Amino acid sequence: GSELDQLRQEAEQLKNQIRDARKACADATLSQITNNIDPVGRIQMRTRRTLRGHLAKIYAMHWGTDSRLLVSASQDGKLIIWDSYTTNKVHAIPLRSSWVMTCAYAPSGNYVACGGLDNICSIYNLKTREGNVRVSRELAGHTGYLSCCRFLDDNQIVTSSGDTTCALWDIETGQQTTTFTGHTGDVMSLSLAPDTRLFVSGACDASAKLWDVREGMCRQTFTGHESDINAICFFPNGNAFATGSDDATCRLFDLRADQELMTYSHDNIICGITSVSFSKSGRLLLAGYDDFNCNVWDALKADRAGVLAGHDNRVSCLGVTDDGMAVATGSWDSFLKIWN
Amino acid sequence: QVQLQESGGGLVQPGGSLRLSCAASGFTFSNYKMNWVRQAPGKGLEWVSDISQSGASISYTGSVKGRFTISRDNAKNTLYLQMNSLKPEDTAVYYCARCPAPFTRDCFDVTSTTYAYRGQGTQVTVSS
Amino acid sequence: NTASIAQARKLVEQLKMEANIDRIKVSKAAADLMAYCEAHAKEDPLLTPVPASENPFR
Amino acid sequence: FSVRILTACFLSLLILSTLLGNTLVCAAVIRFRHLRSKVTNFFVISLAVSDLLVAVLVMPWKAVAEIAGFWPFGSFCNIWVAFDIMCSTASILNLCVISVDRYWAISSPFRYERKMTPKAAFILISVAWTLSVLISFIPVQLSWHKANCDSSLSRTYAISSSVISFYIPVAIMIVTYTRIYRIAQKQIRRIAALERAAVHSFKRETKVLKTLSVIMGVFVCCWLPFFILNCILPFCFCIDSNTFDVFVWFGWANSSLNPIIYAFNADFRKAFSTL
Amino acid sequence: DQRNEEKAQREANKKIEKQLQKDKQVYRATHRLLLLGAGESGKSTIVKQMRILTGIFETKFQVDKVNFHMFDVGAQRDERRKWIQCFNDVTAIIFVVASSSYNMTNRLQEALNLFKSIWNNRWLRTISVILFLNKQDLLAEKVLAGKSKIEDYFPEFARYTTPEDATPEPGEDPRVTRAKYFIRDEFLRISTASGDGRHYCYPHFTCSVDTENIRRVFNDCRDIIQRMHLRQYELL
Ligand SMILES: C[C@H]1c2cccc(CCC(C)(C)O)c2C[C@H](CO)N1C(=O)Cc1c(Cl)cccc1Cl
Ligand SMILES: CC(C)CCC[C@@H](C)[C@H]1CC[C@H]2[C@@H]3CC=C4C[C@@H](O)CC[C@]4(C)[C@H]3CC[C@]12C
Ligand SMILES: NCCc1ccc(O)c(O)c1
Repeated sequence: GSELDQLRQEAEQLKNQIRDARKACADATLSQITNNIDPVGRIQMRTRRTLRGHLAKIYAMHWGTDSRLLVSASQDGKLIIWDSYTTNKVHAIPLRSSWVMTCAYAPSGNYVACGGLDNICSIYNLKTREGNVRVSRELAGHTGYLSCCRFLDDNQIVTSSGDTTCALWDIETGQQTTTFTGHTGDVMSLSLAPDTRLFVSGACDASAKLWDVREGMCRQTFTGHESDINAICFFPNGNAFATGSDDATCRLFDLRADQELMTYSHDNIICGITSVSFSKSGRLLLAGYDDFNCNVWDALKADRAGVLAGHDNRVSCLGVTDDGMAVATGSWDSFLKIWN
Repeated sequence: QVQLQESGGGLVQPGGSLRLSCAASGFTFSNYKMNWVRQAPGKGLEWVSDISQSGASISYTGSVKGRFTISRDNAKNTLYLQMNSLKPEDTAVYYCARCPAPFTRDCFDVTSTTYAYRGQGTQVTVSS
Repeated sequence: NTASIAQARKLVEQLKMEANIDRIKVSKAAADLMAYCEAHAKEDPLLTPVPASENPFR
Repeated sequence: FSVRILTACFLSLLILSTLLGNTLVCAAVIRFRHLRSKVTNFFVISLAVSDLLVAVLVMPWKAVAEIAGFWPFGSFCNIWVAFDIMCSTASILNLCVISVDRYWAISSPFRYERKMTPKAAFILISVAWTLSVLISFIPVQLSWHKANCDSSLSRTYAISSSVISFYIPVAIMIVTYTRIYRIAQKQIRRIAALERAAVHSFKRETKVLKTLSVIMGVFVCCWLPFFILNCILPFCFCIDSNTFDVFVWFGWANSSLNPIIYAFNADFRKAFSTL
Repeated sequence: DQRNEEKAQREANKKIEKQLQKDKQVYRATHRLLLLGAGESGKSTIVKQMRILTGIFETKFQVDKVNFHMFDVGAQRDERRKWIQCFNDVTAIIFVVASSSYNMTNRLQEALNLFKSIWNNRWLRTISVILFLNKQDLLAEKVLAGKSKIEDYFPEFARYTTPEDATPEPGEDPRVTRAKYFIRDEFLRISTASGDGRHYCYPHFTCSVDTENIRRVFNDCRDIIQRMHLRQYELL
């Protein structure tokens, strides 16, 4: 009788059961062991290398594993592959579509990912023998704006498009090996775990669903946020991850806890977050807010360790090097401030 | 978690009164521009009313302008839509769609189905 | 309506697959998070102020 | 210093305010990039640098001479007159180039963004500065500023320099800001055709008339009373060089106000607070 | 090495800088345009009436040596709270609204809330909107046929009349111009409600005449960069 309402109430009681199971293992929080370790203080990082080569607003960026070559996306149709050590542009990829929203550096440095409102993930070859940069694979199977994507290897990547579905692509042939379905809202950002076996993607439903690359199914669902999760980054330990949504709060979820542990909230900041990254140790949560300033949130002390000056427009892209050497912050002013 | 349950509704006479109680839990209800949308059988999701984060910017659609009345309760975290002088065309499942970005006077919760911060939907229908 | 039936079936299957997991204590979760953080803090150039000697940015 | 201390402190505070505004604009456009990447702001940068020059190597010597009675660096009076004419006509030509750039941006904004490239902005700035050069350094090196070393421009060259240093600029600076007013009030009428019709005017139509009276009227009310005497005094009831010195400072007073007039936009005021 | 790969990387950076300066000329020369509507609001006709131009994703047209980048969005999803933020550096937001769709659904109020969200946005607040009241040829007979009235979905029509500063079309019922301009002022009521001065609506009655609609975009985009530069110099 009333299979629609029956399944709705079954989902409701399952949600209550999951919430009760979360609260059962939530006898304490991350803010209750704050009297056991020393704080970090207000450390103000400075712009070490300034990257001014973009024409339109910089919407996406990604660091390389060498922590030297960083790529960045902008609405001008250019994918500038910077060199953070010498402040040089290694490549300027002419993009097919002007508006692009995603950027992903290959773990080997040979490939790069792009895409946006075109619903097409344009993979470009970096170390190719053809001289300039050309397209390597045209991953066109999404029906929404490709918000963010990450590079597992030079063979398969995962993209979070605006069609409420993520998908593990394949650079070899160009088809979705497995589609990550389950997001009720358009997915805005995904993050790869250091183990690269599973990933979590933050969508516009305040639910950063944890997926598994191997089985292609949704592992967990983290419904602790309140607005569109535009940023996400997996804790360097691999069992946790932070999220940046439009509700002006960041939350550090844990895969082994299936709930939020830390709430990076501050009444002085009311703008949303679209840039989240962790340091080498995960203590500093680089969170790029929409007030033109990035707050270096302490993942264990519930406070920012000093906001980031410089950028005068919304920072929609931010990443920390694989060794935590520096963090390149790119905002909507066509600039990339690399902090250290 | 963002979750919106609207109590009330049902089958009433055209021209009477009706009031929906939209339970807004899981977010700072006093910081989001919460609004009301409906979806008539055979029609898409149509915006009905809207109210600011504190209760200043109150607006309604033309079909309910003067008839309905929205009122937010920031103390109880509840959004109300006092429907008065009902019409035969008010037979729709009214949703409690919420603006996603807080502290903003803009949002796109009038779009098609599968909206994140939207109520579950109460079938508010009238006779004739 | 069958579209809503399929959507509710997908949601209830996801909730079933999410409920039958090993959710560890948030105490132990924060414990191992703090342990990893303090273990990797010695090689974090952003956490502790790194001098301009080995830092190729300053 | 009892009766002369008033004008002494006046000249000193004028120099200090000029230097302060000029170095503030310079630091805001060299430190930050939201005031240097714009092609329009290059002309404001050039005006601020010309005002810095008038405040470091023109106004200091003229002020210490006025507050001392004598003239320091007596062997350098020719090069000081050169610097003075240079910085004056450079300020006027930078105001002229700002006005003509704004006129290009208002009349033909598409042609402005297609033609007014940063290369063209540098070309326009160099044209203004080389006009200043050929107006000041070349005539002084050939001694065209003569007919206790006062600036007495030769009537043959004063009517030829001030006409192209100020009058030709102020003639075209009038029409560019007037054509701006005609197009700005045309758009304001189109705004009132849409804004007043939406609620169904002169509150904003007087803002452009007020803002043009600061970017042109203040420039006219400051430099013209000096240049109207810079063309009559060499011709000669005119006024003596004693009271003419006050009008000379009234001209350089506009160089003190240019950071308050042209660097008063919301983009420039953002970097002024942080610096 | 020391100057083998360092100087080579610097030369590559210089070549990339030259290419980027060459592309910046065309980037600032062309004006990106956002073409969107409330769903089948006649935007297909605007794509057709724009240089007669990978389907409906982006069209480029050039008038008076001024190229444009009219980006269509007829292939995205319904939720438009994130991809619309990518149009923050866009020059104009051409909102193609079916002016005769106030009942068929109440697409005007759907477009009003779309316009209100575009107008009062956090990123689209510095960008004007070229309001294209499309489907006007159907509005020329929609109010007289009785199949679609204004009062059933807009009670403010009884308190509205044809403005004195209006330019009615020769040969139209004053009830049509009263309804056509009510939709214009309905979008303008929420447009001028912002009061920021950084962006103003450009309401045009589209699909009524088959003239060059890009010429209307050109004259609007000309005033867009005009008032943007006028606002830059505090002249408006
Ligand atoms: C904008 C106008 C102007 C307007 C006012 C003043 C000046 C010179 C500076 C001055 C000291 C006179 O104030 C200029 C020069 C400039 C540049 O030559 N130009 C011009 O029209 C020259 C020109 C260009 Cl760019 C392009 C195509 C045809 C032509 Cl003809
Ligand atoms: C010596 C006498 C003749 C005066 C010389 C004029 C000097 C002060 C002027 C003339 C041209 C000017 C330059 C023109 C363009 C630019 C580019 C801008 O991004 C920074 C300032 C800079 C670099 C200017 C600095 C000041 C400058 C060098
Ligand atoms: N100190 C003003 C002296 C001056 C300034 C500009 C001129 O064009 C000129 O002939 C003389």
